[PDB]
Amino acid sequence: QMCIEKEANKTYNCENLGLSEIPDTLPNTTEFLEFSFNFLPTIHNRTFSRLMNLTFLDLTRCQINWIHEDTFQSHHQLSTLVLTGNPLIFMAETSLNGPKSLKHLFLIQTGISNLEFIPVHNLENLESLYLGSNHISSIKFPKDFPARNLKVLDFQNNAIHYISREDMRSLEQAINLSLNFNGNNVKGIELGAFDSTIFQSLNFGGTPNLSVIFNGLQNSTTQSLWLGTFEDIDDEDISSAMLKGLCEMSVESLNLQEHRFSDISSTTFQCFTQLQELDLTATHLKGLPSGMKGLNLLKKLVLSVNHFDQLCQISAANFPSLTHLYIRGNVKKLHLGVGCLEKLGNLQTLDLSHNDIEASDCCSLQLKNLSHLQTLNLSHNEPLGLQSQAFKECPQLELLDLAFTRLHINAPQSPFQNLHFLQVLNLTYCFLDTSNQHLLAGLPVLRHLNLKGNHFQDGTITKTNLLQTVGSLEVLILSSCGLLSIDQQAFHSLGKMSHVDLSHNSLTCDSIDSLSHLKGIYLNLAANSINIISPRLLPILSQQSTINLSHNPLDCTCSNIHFLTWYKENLHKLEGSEETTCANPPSLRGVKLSDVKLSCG
Amino acid sequence: QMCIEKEANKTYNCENLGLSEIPDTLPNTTEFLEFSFNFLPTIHNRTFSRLMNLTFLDLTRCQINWIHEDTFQSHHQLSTLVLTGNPLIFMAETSLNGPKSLKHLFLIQTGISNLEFIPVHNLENLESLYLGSNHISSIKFPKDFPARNLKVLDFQNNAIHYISREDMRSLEQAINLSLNFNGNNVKGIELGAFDSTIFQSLNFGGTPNLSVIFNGLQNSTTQSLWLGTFEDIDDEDISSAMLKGLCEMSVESLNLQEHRFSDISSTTFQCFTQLQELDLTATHLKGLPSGMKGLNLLKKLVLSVNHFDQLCQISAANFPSLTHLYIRGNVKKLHLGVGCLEKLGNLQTLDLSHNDIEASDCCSLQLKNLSHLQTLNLSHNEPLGLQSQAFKECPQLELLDLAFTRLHINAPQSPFQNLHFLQVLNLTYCFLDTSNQHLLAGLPVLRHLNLKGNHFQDGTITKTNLLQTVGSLEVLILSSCGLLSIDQQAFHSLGKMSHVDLSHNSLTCDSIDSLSHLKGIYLNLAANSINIISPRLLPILSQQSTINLSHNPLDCTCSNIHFLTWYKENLHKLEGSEETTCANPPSLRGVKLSDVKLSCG
Amino acid sequence: AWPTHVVCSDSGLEVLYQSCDPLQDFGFSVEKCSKQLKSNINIRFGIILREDIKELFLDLALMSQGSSVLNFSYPICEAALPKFSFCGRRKGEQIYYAGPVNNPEFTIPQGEYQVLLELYTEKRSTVACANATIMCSEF
Amino acid sequence: AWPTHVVCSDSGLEVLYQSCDPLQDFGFSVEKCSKQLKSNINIRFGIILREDIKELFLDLALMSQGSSVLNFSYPICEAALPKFSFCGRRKGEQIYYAGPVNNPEFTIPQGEYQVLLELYTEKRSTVACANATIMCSEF
Ligand SMILES: *[C@@H]1O[C@H](CO)[C@@H](O[C@@H]2O[C@H](CO)[C@@H](O[C@@H]3O[C@H](CO[C@H]4O[C@H](CO[C@H]5O[C@H](CO)[C@@H](O)[C@H](O)[C@@H]5O[C@H]5O[C@H](CO)[C@@H](O)[C@H](O)[C@@H]5O)[C@@H](O)[C@H](O[C@H]5O[C@H](CO)[C@@H](O)[C@H](O)[C@@H]5O[C@H]5O[C@H](CO)[C@@H](O)[C@H](O)[C@@H]5O)[C@@H]4O)[C@@H](O)[C@H](O[C@H]4O[C@H](CO)[C@@H](O)[C@H](O)[C@@H]4O)[C@@H]3O)[C@H](O)[C@H]2NC(C)=O)[C@H](O)[C@H]1NC(C)=O
Ligand SMILES: *[C@@H]1O[C@H](CO)[C@@H](O[C@@H]2O[C@H](CO)[C@@H](O[C@@H]3O[C@H](CO[C@H]4O[C@H](CO[C@H]5O[C@H](CO)[C@@H](O)[C@H](O)[C@@H]5O[C@H]5O[C@H](CO)[C@@H](O)[C@H](O)[C@@H]5O)[C@@H](O)[C@H](O[C@H]5O[C@H](CO)[C@@H](O)[C@H](O)[C@@H]5O)[C@@H]4O)[C@@H](O)[C@H](O[C@H]4O[C@H](CO)[C@@H](O)[C@H](O)[C@@H]4O)[C@@H]3O)[C@H](O)[C@H]2NC(C)=O)[C@H](O)[C@H]1NC(C)=O
Ligand SMILES: *[C@@H]1O[C@H](CO)[C@@H](O[C@@H]2O[C@H](CO)[C@@H](O)[C@H](O)[C@H]2NC(C)=O)[C@H](O)[C@H]1NC(C)=O
Ligand SMILES: *[C@@H]1O[C@H](CO)[C@@H](O[C@@H]2O[C@H](CO)[C@@H](O)[C@H](O)[C@H]2NC(C)=O)[C@H](O)[C@H]1NC(C)=O
Ligand SMILES: *[C@@H]1O[C@H](CO)[C@@H](O)[C@H](O)[C@H]1NC(C)=O
Repeated sequence: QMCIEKEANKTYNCENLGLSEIPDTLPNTTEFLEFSFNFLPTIHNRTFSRLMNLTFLDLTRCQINWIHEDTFQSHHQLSTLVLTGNPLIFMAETSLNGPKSLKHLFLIQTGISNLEFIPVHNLENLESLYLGSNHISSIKFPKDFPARNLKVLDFQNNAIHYISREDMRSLEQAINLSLNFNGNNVKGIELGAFDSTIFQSLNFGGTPNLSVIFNGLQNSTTQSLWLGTFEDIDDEDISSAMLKGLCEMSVESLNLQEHRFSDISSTTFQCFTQLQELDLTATHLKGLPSGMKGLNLLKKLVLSVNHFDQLCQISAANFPSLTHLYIRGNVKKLHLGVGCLEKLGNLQTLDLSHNDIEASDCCSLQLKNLSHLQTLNLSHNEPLGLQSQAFKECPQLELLDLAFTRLHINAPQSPFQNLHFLQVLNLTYCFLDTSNQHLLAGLPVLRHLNLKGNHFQDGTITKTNLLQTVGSLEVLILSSCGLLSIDQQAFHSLGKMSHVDLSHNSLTCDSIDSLSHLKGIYLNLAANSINIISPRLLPILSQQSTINLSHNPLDCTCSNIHFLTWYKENLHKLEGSEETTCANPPSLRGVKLSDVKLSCG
Repeated sequence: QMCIEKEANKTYNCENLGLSEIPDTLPNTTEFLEFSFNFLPTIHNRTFSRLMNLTFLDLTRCQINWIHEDTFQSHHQLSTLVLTGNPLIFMAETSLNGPKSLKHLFLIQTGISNLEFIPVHNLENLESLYLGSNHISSIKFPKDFPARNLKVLDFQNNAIHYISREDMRSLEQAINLSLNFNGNNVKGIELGAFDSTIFQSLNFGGTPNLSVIFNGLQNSTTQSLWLGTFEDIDDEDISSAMLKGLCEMSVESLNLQEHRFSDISSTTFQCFTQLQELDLTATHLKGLPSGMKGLNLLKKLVLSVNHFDQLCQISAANFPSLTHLYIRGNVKKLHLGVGCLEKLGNLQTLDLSHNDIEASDCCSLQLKNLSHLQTLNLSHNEPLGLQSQAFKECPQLELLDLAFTRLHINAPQSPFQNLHFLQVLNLTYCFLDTSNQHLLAGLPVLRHLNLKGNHFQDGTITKTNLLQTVGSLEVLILSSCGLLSIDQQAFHSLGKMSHVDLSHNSLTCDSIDSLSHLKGIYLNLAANSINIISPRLLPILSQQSTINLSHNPLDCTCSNIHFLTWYKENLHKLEGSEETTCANPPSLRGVKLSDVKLSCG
Repeated sequence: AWPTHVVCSDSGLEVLYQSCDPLQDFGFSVEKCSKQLKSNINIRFGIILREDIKELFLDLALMSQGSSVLNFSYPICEAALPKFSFCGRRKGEQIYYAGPVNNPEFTIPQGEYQVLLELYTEKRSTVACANATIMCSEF
Repeated sequence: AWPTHVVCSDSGLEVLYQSCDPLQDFGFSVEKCSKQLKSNINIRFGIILREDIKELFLDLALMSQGSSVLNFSYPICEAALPKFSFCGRRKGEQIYYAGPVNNPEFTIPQGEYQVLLELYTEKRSTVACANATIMCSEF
């Protein structure tokens, strides 16, 4: 006693309550129920019987031993059953009969040693079967077990060593199946076990021998193949001889994380011709050789967490077709070099975040010939010296992420000038000089600007300010800027705004004046210094669609009466309503504003 | 509250009580404690603090999640810790520290997936480690795991599919180890992993491929090698090719139960040349080929549960050195034939029980030339006709078991005559004609005779009876014989008896007369018709060491006072005191004779 | 005692059971279901062992109309002959078994039947106790 | 409050920890105790998960004297990068890890040290919470 309410008659959380039964206080129409970590040694035809409309049941770690006959007979609308971590001894044959369409079943770590344990004749609508962390060494299902609707089959952390034809035949009815063999020890596969079967994902994470997997996957079709290892698993180095089997395969995307290559050469990736995506995260790469075969048509490449010194060491000439390039969190300090990516004509998305990149003059020589680029991530790097027209070589850029990277920009230069297609600009904690009135010039179509963490002169935004050049702005973030006041005219050239975030400053009610010319916006005034909101500012608030006023030292006296009656009337417009509490009188400190009912005359 | 005493201040049983702690009533001197099926989620250094003298602790299925630091610090005497069926999350590094000689550890089905889970610091004196029914697929122990004193390593019902050199290297500390891989699915062994190794027992029960096992065990030495399969495991027929590796192994005892032979010929057993024992139970054998090379020096052979019609079909010529032969529970009706075992000159034990053997004239033609035979088992067969000197061909016989096999003997013949070495004769439910006074003649050294279930005429033993000829007798069982009276001089010529069983009959106190010359005997008179015991009979009972009188309709009135006082005086001599009861008075029937107290003088 | 479980209840054939072991319940389930009991039938079994099953024996008593029809004892596990893969498993272990029983094909006619099954060790300690009811009619 | 567990007490240095998660305790051990630790040291970790660890982050705060030396956040499990084999295991699962952590070969001076460790998911839900103390002395 008692359960946490999350939706009217709909969603309830009873986690960790140590209950032996379903509380008779819970309403009949409960659909989503979180009942994990309670105490139900046996569940039967009476335990849940009164909650007939259940759709989601989480029974995790309830110490269930027995699921008896016709337990879920009444529950025709049950879609998801979670039985993870229950010491299940036996399930009755009709224990899962009842639900018209049971879609998701979680039987993780339930001690299952034989696949015959699962009651078969109501698994026809099953979309997900999770059988991880059990005593399963064979994936051979019993006959009569349906797999036509099955899309996710998870065997993570079991003891499957061998996969045969007959093992796989019990899954021939399935198409676009995701099989997860992560954390197993597959040392043998019957040759052509995965024949003509069409898979969505195959995961062989931590698999001892890559050769076995490749050879065994001959003549198979899958979209995604995850063959990464881990920091805690010892692996043998990947030779090109191991990767031969890829030519006899239909693969779209391939992951080889945490692996180490044995003498990387020009023919190493010769079997990769059919591949669209290749993820080589943390593969101990010092570089890639030039003239590399089989990567000419690759579209997406992840080279994150490697050991490059300069961008030119990735030998980009190997990847003329590339549209997406991710190099995130290089282990060493990364230097951009001069025109290292110039041969990547088709590139649309470049992620160079978390690399400790440092450039005193940026970024014309660095991003040379990147004329198709639309997304650029340069956040979480060391300081960058931006010239005027710093992004001349990327005219087609739509999103620029520079968050947490200090920018050295000289007054009155405009580094972002001639980015006529830029829509999103993230400059959180860039330590900008906001007094530069030309800083955001040359962005005629900018609609989302993030200036979080930046300082303003006197902690105020005056009539003449940065934002006057951005007349097309829709989303504006000015949180954590240490703002004390905003001029009532400071947003007057910003007629199109629908999202204004002014949280975590020191603003008072006078700030609302700067929004009188706007309607239907999302207004975030959280974590400020608002106490009294004068009735003259209430119509301005009424114009807006959604308002957050939480974590404000709000006044709950008669001096603030007009707003308090407004508050209760416009509760549909209010975000973070339960975090909106009084500061004064001391008598109401901590009390939600929705509970407050005052009287005057 | 409340525990069961098995030995005073020493052995206690607390099973199935639902205790959360050790009760205050358990004496400090407890050495053996069975505490299974209680509730101990977390055990710590105080849990067993008030029972320092424990040598045996059973904590099976107490729902133990945590074993904390120094739990058994104050338990120098602990020899056996049983932790089976507890969902162990973590075991502290010093949790088993304390015991000066912890010899036996049971961690069966505790959710273990990594052998690093077991604390190593106090396992130097371990002789038995039981690790069955876990999530174990690699037997590689940590570098700092002691195995020098380890004699039994049990891995039953795990997921070991592969055994590497690196796995077996961590066990090289052990000398003469018994490894149990029963219920594992060993698909491969690194060639040379068992090189130069010496083991007591290797059990690969239920293994998929025998060739894999023989192949991997090349150049290894074992006493016992258990390679049988089971009824619920699908059979791969054993060819001559599968048994090749045995030629390159040192094996002393082989078990191939439940396996099938195909194509079965005189070359199947070519590598068997140095087996001392071979067990072929339930191997669907219709016979064994003659002129066979490779079983020349075999000592013991089990051919039980097979499909022989004739004894001659086993081709006894193959086994000249054979000393033990077991053919038990033949699936078909078995026929002895004529001189089928004549080439087994050195044979010492012959077991032919449960075969439906039918012989109208026995046993000279059947047991021809078995002159070295010492133990013969012909129990649980169809009826046998025996004339005088029926076992002439086995003069050196010491034990003859004929239990539950009806015997056809004509008076006044003596079938057991000339058996000068016969010591034990089991004749239970043989439906003998007990009026034949010569039945047991020619047995100078018989000391154990079982006549259970046989009928005596009128249900009475006369002064002159069959037992007179066997004056050297020590043990006699005449239970369930439907006896009504024994003549007082029926056992006169049996002055060496120390064990008399007369239970489950209809004898009165007058039968005790026949035991007067006997002293220091075990006397069982349970379930009879004994009412009043005359005061003359108590000196007879006082001469004996132990006496049972349970399930008798004894008189508990003034007429049987002398016996009732004798009873309460001699509780050190009484077997089943708590099970002995009155008959009259009607309301006081059911009360133990130790509790019954009368008033006479 | 313990609640009554349904093994079968389709047109006619109707098999119920109850555990007569006061300590615990167990789970039992058959593959198919018909009047014609086919030989070597497949069963499903779930139980916590209260004893080591190194040596295990079964007692079966078939009854109808208040009189015994069939008695037998038969060994399931022995040291000399472990018949099944689960043999030799220990006290406190959870067992699950799904496989054949190697039964001779029975012909059970119309009538009301009571079956008593006992699984016991060499000490005659109860591993399992079944109190079963079979109601059979026309097909 | 959960009990304080001893990680080390090898005549010189003492490492203690305590769970700050009100819901549950957890188990933690090291392979060896010394003032001078090698790179990639081996730990042992046992816990029931209260949340899916598809995405898991660690927060560390090391305190010496009273001057906060070192705050850092580090991802242990991520959608794009699962560093360890146990990544992606789900709510209610019992985890046991015995293997390396990524640590530089480093030595610690004498004195008293206070450490806070939090493991959390994407929603900032607590997986684990530890309050630890390190006491180092003469050698
Ligand atoms: C010569 O060869 C002989 C036969 O091969 C050997 O005889 C054996 O002797 C040993 C040791 O003395 C004895 O071991 C004891 O076993 C006790 C449990 O007994 C169970 O099994 C028996 C045998 O069943 C077989 O036979 C019957 C009758 O023919 C048949 O119906 C069965 O189906 C079965 O046959 C099948 O199996 C065999 C072997 O696999 C095949 O060869 C054969 O083809 C068949 O396939 C049963 O009779 C018992 O059942 C009775 O007893 C239990 C109680 O124990 C009752 O619950 C049950 O209802 C039934 O009761 C009936 O009989 C009793 C009287 O006996 C009546 O009161 C009652 O009304 C009923 O009528 C069991 O299922 C075991 O408990 C015992 O343990 C004790 O001693 C050990 C140490 O020895 C201690 O640890 C313990 O503390 C105990 O004190 C003991 O181990 C065998 O039973 C017996 N074997 C056989 C096969 O008969 C003989 O030893 C050998 N001699 C020599 C010198 O070598
Ligand atoms: C351009 O690239 C950048 C950087 O690569 C992208 O930045 C990402 O942005 C998204 C969205 O803004 C963030 O997602 C959110 O994450 C939180 C969990 O945050 C945790 O990680 C934070 C980042 O840690 C890295 O960076 C810091 C800072 O320097 C560093 O100290 C860390 O050590 C770590 O860096 C290491 O790891 C990197 C990647 O593996 C390596 O590259 C690198 O080299 C290092 O090895 C971290 O700051 C944070 O800790 C703080 O916050 C928590 C409170 O949450 C607090 O407890 C701590 O004390 C810290 O104050 C965390 O550890 C997650 O909670 C969010 O989830 C919500 O939202 C999603 C939807 O987005 C919902 O689905 C959820 O339900 C939930 O409501 C969210 O996912 C992301 O963290 C950030 N990534 C990084 C690496 O910075 C950026 O998106 C890219 N731009 C574009 C346009 O694509
Ligand atoms: C900078 O701001 C942008 C825009 O708000 C953030 O971009 C989001 O990034 C995540 C990918 O991690 C996506 O799920 C969202 O779709 C992006 N939003 C938009 C509008 O594109 C970005 O995360 C911010 N950068 C940092 C470092 O916080
Ligand atoms: C018939 O009686 C004999 C002797 O009482 C039994 O032989 C014993 O069998 C056990 C094992 O079964 C041996 O280990 C003992 O050494 C034997 N006892 C003696 C005294 O020799 C025999 O088991 C009995 N037969 C039956 C069918 O019960
Ligand atoms: C730049 O890319 C274009 C294709 O987009 C290509 O024609 C041109 O040769 C490239 N220039 C250099 C210097 O690589």
